[PDB]
Amino acid sequence: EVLITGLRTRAVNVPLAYPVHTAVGTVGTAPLVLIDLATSAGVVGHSYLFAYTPVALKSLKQLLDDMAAMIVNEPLAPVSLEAMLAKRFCLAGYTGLIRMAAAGIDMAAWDALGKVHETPLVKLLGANARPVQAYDSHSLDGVKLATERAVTAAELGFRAVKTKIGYPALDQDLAVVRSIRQAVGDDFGIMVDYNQSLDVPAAIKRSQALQQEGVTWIEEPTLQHDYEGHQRIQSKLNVPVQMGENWLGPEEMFKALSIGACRLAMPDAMKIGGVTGWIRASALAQQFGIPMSSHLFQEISAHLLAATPTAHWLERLDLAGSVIEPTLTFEGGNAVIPDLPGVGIIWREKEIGKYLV
Amino acid sequence: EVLITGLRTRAVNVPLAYPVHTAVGTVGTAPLVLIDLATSAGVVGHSYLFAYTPVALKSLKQLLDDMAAMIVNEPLAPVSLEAMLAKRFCLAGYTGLIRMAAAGIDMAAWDALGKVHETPLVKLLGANARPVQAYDSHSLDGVKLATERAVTAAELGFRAVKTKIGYPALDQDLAVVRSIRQAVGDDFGIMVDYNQSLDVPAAIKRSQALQQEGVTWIEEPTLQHDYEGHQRIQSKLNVPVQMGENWLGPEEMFKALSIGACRLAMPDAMKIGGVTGWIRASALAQQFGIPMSSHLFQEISAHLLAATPTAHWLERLDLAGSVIEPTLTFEGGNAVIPDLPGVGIIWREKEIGKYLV
Amino acid sequence: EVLITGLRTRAVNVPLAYPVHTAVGTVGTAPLVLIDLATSAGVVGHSYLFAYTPVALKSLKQLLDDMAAMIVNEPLAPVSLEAMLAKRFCLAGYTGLIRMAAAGIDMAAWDALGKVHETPLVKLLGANARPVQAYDSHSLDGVKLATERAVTAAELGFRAVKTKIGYPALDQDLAVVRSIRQAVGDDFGIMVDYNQSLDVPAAIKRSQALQQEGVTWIEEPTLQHDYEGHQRIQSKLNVPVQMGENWLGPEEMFKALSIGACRLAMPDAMKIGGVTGWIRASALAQQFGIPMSSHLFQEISAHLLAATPTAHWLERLDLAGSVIEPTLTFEGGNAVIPDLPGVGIIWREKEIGKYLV
Amino acid sequence: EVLITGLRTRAVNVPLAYPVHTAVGTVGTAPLVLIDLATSAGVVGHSYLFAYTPVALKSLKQLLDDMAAMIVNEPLAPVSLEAMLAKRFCLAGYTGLIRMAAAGIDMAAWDALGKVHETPLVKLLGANARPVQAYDSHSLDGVKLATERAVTAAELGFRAVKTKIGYPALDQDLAVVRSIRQAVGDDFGIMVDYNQSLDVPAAIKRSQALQQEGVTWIEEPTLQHDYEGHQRIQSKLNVPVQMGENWLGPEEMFKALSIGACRLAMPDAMKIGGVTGWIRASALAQQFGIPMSSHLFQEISAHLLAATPTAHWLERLDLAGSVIEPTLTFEGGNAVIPDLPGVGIIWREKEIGKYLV
Amino acid sequence: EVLITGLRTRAVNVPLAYPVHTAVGTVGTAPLVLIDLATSAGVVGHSYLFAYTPVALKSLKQLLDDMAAMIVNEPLAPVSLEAMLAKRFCLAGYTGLIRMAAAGIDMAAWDALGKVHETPLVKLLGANARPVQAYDSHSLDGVKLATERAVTAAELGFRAVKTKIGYPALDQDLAVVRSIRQAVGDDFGIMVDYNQSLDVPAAIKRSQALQQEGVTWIEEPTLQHDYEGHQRIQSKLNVPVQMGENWLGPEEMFKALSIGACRLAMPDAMKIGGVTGWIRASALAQQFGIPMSSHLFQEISAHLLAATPTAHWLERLDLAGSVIEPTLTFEGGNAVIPDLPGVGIIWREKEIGKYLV
Ligand SMILES: O=C([O-])C(O)C(=O)[O-]
Ligand SMILES: O=C([O-])C(O)C(=O)[O-]
Ligand SMILES: O=C([O-])C(O)C(=O)[O-]
Ligand SMILES: O=C([O-])C(O)C(=O)[O-]
Ligand SMILES: O=C([O-])C(O)C(=O)[O-]
Ligand SMILES: [Mg+2]
Ligand SMILES: [Mg+2]
Ligand SMILES: [Mg+2]
Ligand SMILES: [Mg+2]
Ligand SMILES: [Mg+2]
Repeated sequence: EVLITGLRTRAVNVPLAYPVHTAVGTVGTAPLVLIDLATSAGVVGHSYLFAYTPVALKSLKQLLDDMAAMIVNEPLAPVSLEAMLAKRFCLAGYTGLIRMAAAGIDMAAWDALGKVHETPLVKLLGANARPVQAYDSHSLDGVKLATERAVTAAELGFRAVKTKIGYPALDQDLAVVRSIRQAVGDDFGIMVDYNQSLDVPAAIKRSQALQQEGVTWIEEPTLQHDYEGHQRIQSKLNVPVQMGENWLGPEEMFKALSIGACRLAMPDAMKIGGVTGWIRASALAQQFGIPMSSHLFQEISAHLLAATPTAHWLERLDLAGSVIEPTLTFEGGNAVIPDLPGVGIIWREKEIGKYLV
Repeated sequence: EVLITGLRTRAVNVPLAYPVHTAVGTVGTAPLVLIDLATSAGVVGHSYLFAYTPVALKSLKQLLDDMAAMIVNEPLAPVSLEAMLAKRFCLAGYTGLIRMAAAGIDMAAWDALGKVHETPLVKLLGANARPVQAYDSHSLDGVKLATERAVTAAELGFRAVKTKIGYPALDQDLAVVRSIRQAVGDDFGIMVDYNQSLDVPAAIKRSQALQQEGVTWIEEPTLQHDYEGHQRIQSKLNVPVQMGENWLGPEEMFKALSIGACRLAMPDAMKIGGVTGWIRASALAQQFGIPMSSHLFQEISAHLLAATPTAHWLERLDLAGSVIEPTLTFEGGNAVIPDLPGVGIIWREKEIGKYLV
Repeated sequence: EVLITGLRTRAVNVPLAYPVHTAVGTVGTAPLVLIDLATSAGVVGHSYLFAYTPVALKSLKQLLDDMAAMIVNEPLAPVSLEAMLAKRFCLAGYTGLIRMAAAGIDMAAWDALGKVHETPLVKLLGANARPVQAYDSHSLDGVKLATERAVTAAELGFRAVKTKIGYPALDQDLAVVRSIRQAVGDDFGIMVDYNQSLDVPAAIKRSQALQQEGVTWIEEPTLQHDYEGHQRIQSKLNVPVQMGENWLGPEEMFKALSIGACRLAMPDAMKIGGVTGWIRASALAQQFGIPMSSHLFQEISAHLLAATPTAHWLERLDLAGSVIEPTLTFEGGNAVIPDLPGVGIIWREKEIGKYLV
Repeated sequence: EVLITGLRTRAVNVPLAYPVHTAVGTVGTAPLVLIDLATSAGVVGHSYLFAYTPVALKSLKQLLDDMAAMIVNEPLAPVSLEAMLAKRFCLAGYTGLIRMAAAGIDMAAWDALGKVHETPLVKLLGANARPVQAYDSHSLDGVKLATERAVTAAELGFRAVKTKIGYPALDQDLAVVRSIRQAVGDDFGIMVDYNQSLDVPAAIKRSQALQQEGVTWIEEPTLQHDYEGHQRIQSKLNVPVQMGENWLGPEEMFKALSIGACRLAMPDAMKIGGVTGWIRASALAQQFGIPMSSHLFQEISAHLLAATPTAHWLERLDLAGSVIEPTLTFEGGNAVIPDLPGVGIIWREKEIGKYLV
Repeated sequence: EVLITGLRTRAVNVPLAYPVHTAVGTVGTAPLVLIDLATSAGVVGHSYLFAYTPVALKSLKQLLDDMAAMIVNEPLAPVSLEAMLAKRFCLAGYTGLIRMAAAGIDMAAWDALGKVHETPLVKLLGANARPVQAYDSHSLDGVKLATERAVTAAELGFRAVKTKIGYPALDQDLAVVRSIRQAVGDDFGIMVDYNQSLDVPAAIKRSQALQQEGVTWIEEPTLQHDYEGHQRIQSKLNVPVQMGENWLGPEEMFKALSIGACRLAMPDAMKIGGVTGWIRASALAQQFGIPMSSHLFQEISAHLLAATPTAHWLERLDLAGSVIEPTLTFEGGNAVIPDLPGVGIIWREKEIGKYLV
């Protein structure tokens, strides 16, 4: 009985705090698609998608625009909407850009549903808000900048940071981790992210060296789809292998956990299938005994982690801060959900116009 | 913010329409614990528990009354409440009667949350109401009564019935199924339930003979906890093995599905862990590719199945109709969710007094 | 040395000979993206993509146009180009629409390389042209039309047809297959396609009944990504399960074959990763002992199957005949590769204008 | 339409730089069979076989001579030729000397096909030439000569060397590795090769000792056909076990990788089945996540590795330098493919006459 | 002490009684290498090899002649000689033609050792002579000839025959088996041989149809090296899959039995590694519970089967009768070992001259 009455998309290329350098390439600004889902109840649901590369940005906006035909005049019932989209895209492939688009709709539909009920999303999911520990996510920064960023994060109350590694030599990876460690002390988390950049033997060699140094987890050591390879790496380590940012739907998470690819998981709220997909992922992580963190999407992930039985860490990487009001706050390194209906995303309407593509 | 302010229980032994004879003993009236969860918002959540045998009825009410103090003044946040109860009962064993008591609290809490938002439970879960196909659940009735009840059900619009089997002779099981089939035709479901009454070899022999007759599924052929034995029985059959009414929590479901015990599942809304546990179960059934039906608890199961990705059948077995208003209806053999906030359970307050233990 | 100098795409919605009705919806005209790859040698490579639904058509063209800048000035070396694209799209997700776009580039690049060498693609791959047996692919046509089309195909020299099944009743599936079989005899192939429309238990029941009738294979009985479910269905059948049209890349094929999902494979030249991906797939099918057929893309698949060690059947389903010259012919039910350089695709330039979106 | 018009073989015993001592025996000169495949296009394909021991040299030449009857007047289509030979030798056993002969034909046929198209082989395979890192392959040289050969290699720009080990005592293996390491520094690869000389327990003991020293890989620790044994050794190591030089066809590689025998592979261009076999192997190594190096045959392996998705190292061991012009060069320790049609093998016709058998 | 003093080989192409037509080509006369092993005790060991195709005949003789120098002056100790040859050929590959050559040496060495001790080979192995049941091995003969030969064999006292199948149509396979069965009755063995001619799905379909007819075993349904495929075929059958004639060494047998490829085995005395290899094989067949028959080599196989714990059938297919005296006899369908020292092979010296290549 509340119906969707409109879908609007805006493509933007927005400025970050610091360019996200990785072992496989740099992201400087962020290409986002901002989504507004109008309803018969007046309220408007807000979400956004991350396109990764500007090469996919227009394509992703166009796909969503064409997908409006499937959702306008449908009831605002995200679980029912998701089943419908899965069926309509059965042939095309309910994965990749299509799935990402479907997840943007889901996230905006749950924001609207929270607004219909004048309640924060975390409460609509049946949970209480609580503070959620966050790590500050950095990049392939070199020794000097990595160490500076770590010090600043520790000063702000974060109890962990993540750096991106996969320099040409193992010794360069180790020099960065060692430098951070000396600056932040032993009682501090140092997560490291390979961004898929190693083959299995190289990953075993580098990871056993990092384990000796002392790191909190080793993220995506090899090609993301190679769950068997991740299992073989994890088999040679005490430190946990972390992955999951690239899982497209809970069905891909299921395949990975079924063969023991990793001891930690970190679904992406977009790629996993939005709120609907996230809650399903949550249930899998619980049964498989996997502590579950987030990947990007810090605004909605604060809510979702509060409803996740094995919640572990929130990834602080603020891609959309230039266009979303800072209603999510951090106190003592913990994310603090705002007391606002739905997700608590309010657009900075005058800023968005600066960045439209 | 909205808080639980009180808990009241009433233990009743209520009359059914027809004693539930099984191969392992018969349930002639139903022992129930009726639950009222008061809240700071003025609304009262309603749920009930089934104690199976009167021997466990007073014990279950006593347990719930002694749990009032742990939930009074807690937020009405069913997911957060479930986590607290799991932790409190870590030592005692969060299973059996304790888990059943937790599930009754969960179901009444979700009823109350629907009421707080003035919305049916199905919509609060993010799904649309839809009619759900139901089968009429009968008992170890003999050829004459079994065939009469089947015809009556078909007359009323049901497209399937379940009968309880496990007579002293296989020939008797087959005689009942044949006489039903003659009276209802080939385009009709006949589910059969062994209620754990056979050892593995006996189950293989009886089930392959039933399979030749044409039945829709074979339910609980052996001891419910023996997942490996259910796997061995399934390995010898084309017809699906059905089980799950006795899983205490989604963790037991996960263990059974992980070894291939069955090709169908039917969780019990109480034993699975209420709404919270059911939603977890539904995620598991989706990933493992298992069509998921309900067991008893028809009032809440109509809502839950509408939010279940692999929803299969609703079991119609009306245990509580003597004390709950008939707001759930059946049309054309489909359950129709009432348009009422929460679950739509309203007590028949003048009838309850008759049945107090 | 030979370089790509440009990329042009045209999005069309083209008329078929007969709408493709499936159990999960119907494809009434075909949305295609036509690709022209210009090179420094003067020759132009041609390929096309199938977008399945018009909803994805503009998005796919947009994506390819935004990929021009990454391939312009690169060498015309399809293997090296594929590696570059895999790396560039590591973060976004090298799957779904992105992977499909990469595959269209690959197919046009191999067409261009054949042209550079003035040699049919089959010979450039190191194989001899040979006729390849083809089946004529029909749709959810009903008893009358299905039987007519089967007779017509048999009259024309085809030795097999495929029909789409998954009618509301199993009896209807069986009625269609029986009426075909009566019209064509026992010495004729009848493949059947469920287009992912059944859950595992339903697929076991329907498939064992079809198996009694005599069918050649059962294609995509359940959700395409559910390899474990396809294994469970295959485990109950003598007839081969066929799948693979929905594998995105050889890595998905490898996962499916590694767990015994099917006893036949049919990769899609676009989803498998073009020629580059097809040749990989062919190596896998050889080792796993899986006879390998094609899915759509008949123009290029005739070349590719001639270089496939376990080549089985070519699927005749002419999606692009309204815009491509009929240089591929069929004689005695066998596809005959034209003696033209590259793939032998030549555009009907005056027809394309009619169908532009 | 280009046909094979002749096959010529020449058996030679040619001089090496240094005798190849192994733990299982010494190779001084090299017994080779030189193969010329004449064609209707005028061009002549060149390849060679390595016979390992002079005991097999005449046999291998005679077999090829008798195999001429199967290939003369056939089309120059290596993939089609390979399928034909596999069928004709189905009964005899398409392995061993037979398979080696078939691979010599394949390698010469692809050289001819490159020549027909006036293009280097790497380009005909769809890839770009790039430099490929090479290690210099030495022998069971003792401490003094091993150290001298390593120093000379490092001076020439090689970044790794391989020594052959399996001296009577483990301490002798370790003394050689230690001496090299001191001479070349920590940032240098030291590969070691056992040449099948240890049983599994001895291999676990010696390899864990070598791992402590620091080596790059441990090659063929036990009997080559014992894939289970290799798996058991690899299970006790962090350092990768390398094998594959003895795989006769991709089918043997498949069997080894299916059970986890090794974390690195190094097919032999002859034994694996030539170019055709190599490309199939390439596809397997990619899926199984195995970095893939070459074994001998440096001339063609430079081409092949440039088309191998998981390319790792080229083995520099110049068996045929006395009879093939040095068109393959090494710059900075990288092999540099010559810009010549086909493989770039040109016979030293006046030298061949010195070495004929 | 007793030493080998010389080796002589003669390559012959000998006439059979009836060309051996198979689904994969036909063997019209037999190419054999006849072996004479001279010793310091005055006695000469005799054996022969089968080269399958004349293409390999000269190569095999050449190889053996070039192996004379490695065995001359070695002790006549077949086990110690086999170990030496395995080590010498470690690099070349102790398989295929090389392994076959080693096996001919082994068989002639055991013949010589029987002669040294003046005792039949069976007694030297520690067993008693006994008659061994034999089947008469026929070819792809057609309904008329197949049925004639079956009757002739039954008339002579054989209790089973083998026919070669794999005609273009399954109906033809079935027509041949039915016409045999009609002519010989139900109390008679009909073995069928596919000679590797079918892919796995084709083999499942053909074999289940043959199984309905009643056959004794199904031999080599698919590619001989594909043990996993033979397992998949066996998994669908009640009738036993038979294989093993193509195992090169007991190590290949071990790999096949380890994965459940077959429920019967039939090693070839030459390919399995002669007497030495056969005795190893017999130990494996015993442990794995596999009834073990012979393949060709009837003269020596009668001795070997008498020492085989799970001895099943001797294959009567007399390849060498044109050049070996008929000292092996058949009575009542059983092979009778002659009372002669060693194997009982005596050359027809005046006939050999007729058949020299
Ligand atoms: O931050 C991450 O974990 C990831 O590497 C990303 O940047 O998308
Ligand atoms: O619980 C029951 O009464 C029975 O086992 C059922 O399935 O309905
Ligand atoms: O894609 C299709 O239209 C169908 O599934 C087929 O197999 O042809
Ligand atoms: O060099 C090698 O890797 C191998 O041992 C050989 O010499 O053939
Ligand atoms: O080798 C053969 O001729 C045949 O395969 C047999 O079993 O006899
Ligand atoms: Mg990451
Ligand atoms: Mg029951
Ligand atoms: Mg299909
Ligand atoms: Mg080596
Ligand atoms: Mg045979």
